[PDB]
Amino acid sequence: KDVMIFNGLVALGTVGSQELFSVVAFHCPCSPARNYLYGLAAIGVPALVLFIIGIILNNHTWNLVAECQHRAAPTFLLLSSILGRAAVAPVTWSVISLLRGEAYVCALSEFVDPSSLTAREEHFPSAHATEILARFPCKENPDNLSDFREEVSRRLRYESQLFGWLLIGVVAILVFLTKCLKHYCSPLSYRQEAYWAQYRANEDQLFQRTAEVHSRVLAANNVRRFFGFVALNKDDEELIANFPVEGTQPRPQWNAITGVYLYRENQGLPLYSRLHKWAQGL
Amino acid sequence: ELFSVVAFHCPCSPARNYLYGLAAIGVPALVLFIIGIILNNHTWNLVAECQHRRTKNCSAAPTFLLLSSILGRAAVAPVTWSVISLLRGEAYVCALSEFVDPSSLTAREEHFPSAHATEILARFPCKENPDNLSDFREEVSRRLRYESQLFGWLLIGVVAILVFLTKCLKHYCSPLSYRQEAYWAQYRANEDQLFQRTAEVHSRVLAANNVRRFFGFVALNKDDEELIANFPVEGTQPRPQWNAITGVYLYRENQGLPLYSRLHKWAQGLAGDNVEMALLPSALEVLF
Amino acid sequence: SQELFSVVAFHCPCSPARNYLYGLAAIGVPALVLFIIGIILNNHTWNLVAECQHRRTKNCSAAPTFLLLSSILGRAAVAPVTWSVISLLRGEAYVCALSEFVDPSSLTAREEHFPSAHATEILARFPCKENPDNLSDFREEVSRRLRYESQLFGWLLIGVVAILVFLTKCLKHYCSPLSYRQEAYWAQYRANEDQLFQRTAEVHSRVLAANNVRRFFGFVALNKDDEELIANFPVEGTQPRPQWNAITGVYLYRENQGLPLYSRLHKWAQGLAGDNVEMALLPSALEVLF
Amino acid sequence: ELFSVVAFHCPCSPARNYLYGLAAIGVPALVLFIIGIILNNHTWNLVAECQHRRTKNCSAAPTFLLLSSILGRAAVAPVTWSVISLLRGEAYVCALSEFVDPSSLTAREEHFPSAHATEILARFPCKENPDNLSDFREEVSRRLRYESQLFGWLLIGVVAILVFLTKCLKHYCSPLSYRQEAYWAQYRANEDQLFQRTAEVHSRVLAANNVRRFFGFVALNKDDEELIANFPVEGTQPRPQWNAITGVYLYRENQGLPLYSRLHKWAQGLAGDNVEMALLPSALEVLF
Amino acid sequence: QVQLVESGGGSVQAGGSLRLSCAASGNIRNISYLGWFRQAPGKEREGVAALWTTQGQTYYADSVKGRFTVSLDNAKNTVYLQMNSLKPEDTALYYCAAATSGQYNPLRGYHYNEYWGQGTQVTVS
Ligand SMILES: CCCCCCCCCCCC(=O)OC[C@H](COP(=O)(O)OCC[N+](C)(C)C)OC(=O)CCCCCCCCCCC
Ligand SMILES: CCCCCCCCCCCC(=O)OC[C@H](COP(=O)(O)OCC[N+](C)(C)C)OC(=O)CCCCCCCCCCC
Ligand SMILES: CCCCCCCCCCCC(=O)OC[C@H](COP(=O)(O)OCC[N+](C)(C)C)OC(=O)CCCCCCCCCCC
Repeated sequence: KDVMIFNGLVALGTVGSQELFSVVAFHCPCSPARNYLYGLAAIGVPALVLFIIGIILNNHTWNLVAECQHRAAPTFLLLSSILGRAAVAPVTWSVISLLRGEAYVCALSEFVDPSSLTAREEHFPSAHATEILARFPCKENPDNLSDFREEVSRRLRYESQLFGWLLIGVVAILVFLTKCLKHYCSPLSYRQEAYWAQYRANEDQLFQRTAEVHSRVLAANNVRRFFGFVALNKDDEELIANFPVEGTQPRPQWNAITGVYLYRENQGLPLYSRLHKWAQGL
Repeated sequence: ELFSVVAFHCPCSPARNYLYGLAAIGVPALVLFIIGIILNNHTWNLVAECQHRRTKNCSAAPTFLLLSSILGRAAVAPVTWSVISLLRGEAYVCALSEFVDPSSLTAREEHFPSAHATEILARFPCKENPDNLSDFREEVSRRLRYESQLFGWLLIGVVAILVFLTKCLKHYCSPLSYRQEAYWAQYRANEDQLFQRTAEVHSRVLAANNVRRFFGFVALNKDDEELIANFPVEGTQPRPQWNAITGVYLYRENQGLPLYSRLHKWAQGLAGDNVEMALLPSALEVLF
Repeated sequence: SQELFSVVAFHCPCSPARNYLYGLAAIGVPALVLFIIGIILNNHTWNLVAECQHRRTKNCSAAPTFLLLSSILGRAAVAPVTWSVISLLRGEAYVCALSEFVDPSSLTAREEHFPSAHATEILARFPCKENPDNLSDFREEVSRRLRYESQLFGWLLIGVVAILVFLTKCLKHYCSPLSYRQEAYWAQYRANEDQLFQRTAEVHSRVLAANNVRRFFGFVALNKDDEELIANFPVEGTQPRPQWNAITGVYLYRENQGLPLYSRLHKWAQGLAGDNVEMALLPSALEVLF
Repeated sequence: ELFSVVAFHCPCSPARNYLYGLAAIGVPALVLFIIGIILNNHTWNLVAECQHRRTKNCSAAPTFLLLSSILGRAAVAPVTWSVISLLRGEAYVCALSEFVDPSSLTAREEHFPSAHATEILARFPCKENPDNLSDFREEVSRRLRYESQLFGWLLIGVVAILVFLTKCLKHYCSPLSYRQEAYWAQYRANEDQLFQRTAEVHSRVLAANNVRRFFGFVALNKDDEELIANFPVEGTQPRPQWNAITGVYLYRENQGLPLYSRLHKWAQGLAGDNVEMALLPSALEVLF
Repeated sequence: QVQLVESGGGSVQAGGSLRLSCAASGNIRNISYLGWFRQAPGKEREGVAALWTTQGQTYYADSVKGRFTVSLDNAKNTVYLQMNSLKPEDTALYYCAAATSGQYNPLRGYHYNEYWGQGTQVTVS
């Protein structure tokens, strides 16, 4: 549906940015206590920015803030909806980075155990043990150590991709569990819930279209009042001709159609939104 | 693209590669198994059936066939992934490389070192093998890749028989002829397409009236004005009315005439004091 | 699909007593799958099962049943045969499977330079080229002897099938009591009935589904052509289960009053196919009162 | 790549490559011969004629001409294939390679070995020959390719004479005139074209009537509605009416006017107690 | 297997007394249901009364309690009723039916046996 169109573009775009980021801007600072922080900041920091960004562009969060400022089940839906639309961006960035393996080996190369390697006896100085290991990802080490470097550069690569798949498995289970909890703990059937979601999308599509039209007509009327004439095209001149000016809505009425919805019904007939509650109420 | 990121990379380390093979194959098989459950609407009305009863009223027999259909329609995606991952051979030669016995190896004289048997064997998938052992690298690879593809064809054969045995048993044990079930299937698809499509139109017409009540007018396109004119809404459907068409249904017959869905069961009138989640208290309590 | 074709590519395991198990699996499994698909998609096997469903008493004897399986298996076996032929003509599946059974003493095109210590092991590895260069001539001598037998069986299998089809179609016309022209008209009727019946089933379900959706919301959103269907083709009810059960099953040319009947639906429409209540939604009306 | 599958591959082995050449050429000719008989409709009415009589009543005089037409018409495809396979020359150099006499070889001094003459000769078509005998190889190849093309061209010469002699005797011995047999041919090709067309229409209208009896209506296309309105059916033709138009017909005349087919002969009324293959027993037995 | 014989139809004014006899012939050994139903043109069919042989309790409709009473002849294996205070609402086709206390397997649904008998009864006024 429309959800897959938005999620698909976001999922693809993050992978493209991650691939672009890795080829143009990623260089391991091969040295102890530096690349570990650099590798950690190459996964969590980009994910955290996307998580905050995903929240800000969502319309429902600011509605939640306004309701809380004016102040269970209604909060369950939004948190299952905003995260389902905002936590996509960090998760895809997180998994591709782990599956790629560049960032993890950039981070844990410092903590590699020199004595845990195989195919030869342990060959590492007592003092420069971490210094030699930390320089493995940069591939600047002498070719004499390439026998040992390949084992480390592939062991940590295995650990990176293993964590990448386990994160996907954890996320896939959570999405399944969220779906079950949303339907099982909901007070209304899923057939009505699908109808409820369709009504909300349709109301906002018409509300946005009408508000823009009403503003233009109201602005046009003020131009007529101020100047005595209006220079409008055929469509704009029609809009006022078909849409009489209702006036200014009272301040409580705008406050009556804002906030969160608890799905309260009035004597059998359901009301699916605050605007529907206000329209049916009066 | 994604294939570059999700490309299989065998970690040539003993007792470590098959764990990666399990994760690189068993996780996509799990995800495709989860997606099949989520997309299948038959798993949600089963939940809705358990939601309203709250007492485990239904027996195992109605649930066993219902639960089987959900898994069967969703297990296809893991199988068509498990088969491909087995016919490729990469995920199995990597997993079973270290378990190859050097004693049974052939196609070369017995030059296999015994100092590190498992370590050397586990390094075959990555071509990190001495050239004196290169005759065994192709010998071990062909033996394991054969078993990978042999298991793939047996998995296809077993699946292609379970599908045959399932369909044969479904028809034989069904109380209806295969033609009536064909008509029944053509009804449910037609009902779902029509029911969802009016639910979208009904919402838009209802939303327009709410918008009209607010701004005094609605901005409709050419086709939307037809929807409002052609289809005028008079109210909204009660929650128990919605709850009468959600759940599972097993061909209940009324007066010799078949019923094909809960909506059809409700339309015939065979489905339809205490007030819950009301906006406002009892009308007497509203006064007080 | 370049990637998906390499999946089903034939990779011969050059190992003894091992390359024919793979050859059997890589060829016998796709042949089995194509056999199953032919059975599933054939409607003549589901009314045979449906015949065994309502009769439940072995009413059909060997005479009608054996003439139904022969039609089901004859139509199904077309796909496995045309795959078992292509595999034989390619020659890859047979040289791989039989490379270990070539007699080393029977080899030719060179003097007896063939080793005798590990003879089965070297022979089995011929299809993968993994052979010493001193036996390159022996490799191609085997590679042509076995590919010849693979294609020799490939052409004999085509020849044998082309005779069975001739014998079957010749005996089918000779033994049938009907003329070949009436069986051609009968085949045209069964094609037209099975097409119109499906076409009306879709319409009669959509119109029935439209009524139920209308009963819920009060209106139905219908396309330009769908709105015509509602007015042109109104429905009033659903056909009873025994009425559906009277048109599903096998049928072998029963004739009434000197006039042929060409299908169970045709036999039912003439009225020649038409107390205890089964699988009812609610108990008897007398029990409803209590 | 069907052509690449059926591409000729000569097994260069004595006493073995002519078995393949026989099979790789004789089986495709056999298949084309069988297909030619099956598709021809003059053999099924011949079977039908031998079906209703059950006693070999018809003499060999009319039977021989019908069989000659079936075999002669069907044998075109094997001949036009057995000619192509001979003009190419690949199938014949492979088959006759071992039978070349080394003593008769020329274009080189008599250096041809006599140790294994057949074994060396049989490998000539596969180019696997020593460079010291390549003079003989290209000499043998041109000798055996010539015999293939010589046989291929003489086969066309024989066929082009048999076709000429068959047609001349078909006109000299037939009692009709060539301008009437042309009219007769233009009729049989028009009766069959119309009869097969009306059979599809009559079946569809009959099939529509039965479906209407089931659902109460028939979903018909724009053009199928014309068939029901223009062409109403009232019943099915009896089995003896279908038997009266199937068989072999040889130009009988009635009262001086010719009859061109047994459907035409039946239409004039010149073709048309015991009940067979009945659904239900006699009406007297039904009562009890 | 079970045939029901019914008689007693007639045309009587308001307040008339009528008695309807439902004679059951066949295998009534497994019958657990005995009662009467009425239907008139332009509306569906309703049940005036019903009796259980096995449990023994009896049903009457809202317009039947104190107005019509149904009796069972156990020895004769027949159903008798009494019609009192005839009304124009009573002009309907009366039928007597039977059932076998159908079981319920959750996979298929309710299955039982049902029988009917055709009768008429119309009050002129
Ligand atoms: C892109 C895909 C390409 C094609 C590949 C697969 C083609 C399958 C086509 C038919 C699918 C289908 O619908 O299967 C139908 C049945 C469902 O059985 P049921 O529960 O009785 O459902 C009742 C019938 N219904 C569906 C009409 C309601 O399936 C099965 O019995 C199982 C499917 C096989 C996969 C899982 C096998 C077990 C796991 C492995 C054990 C070793
Ligand atoms: C993808 C296809 C490419 C073309 C290649 C195949 C040609 C297809 C058209 C001709 C075939 C056809 O029409 O088969 C149909 C007939 C079926 O006859 P029946 O058994 O009486 O069935 C009833 C008659 N009906 C169907 C007309 C109602 O089959 C045969 O008699 C033989 C089928 C050949 C496979 C089995 C051969 C024996 C097994 C191998 C033994 C060594
Ligand atoms: C792709 C195709 C290429 C196109 C050109 C092919 C040629 C077409 C015209 C010729 C066919 C034709 O006319 O066949 C007709 C006659 C059949 O004789 P009849 O019984 O009198 O039939 C009467 C004519 N009918 C059928 C119209 C009613 O055939 C022959 O007697 C000779 C057929 C030639 C091949 C067989 C020769 C013997 C076998 C070989 C021995 C070494």
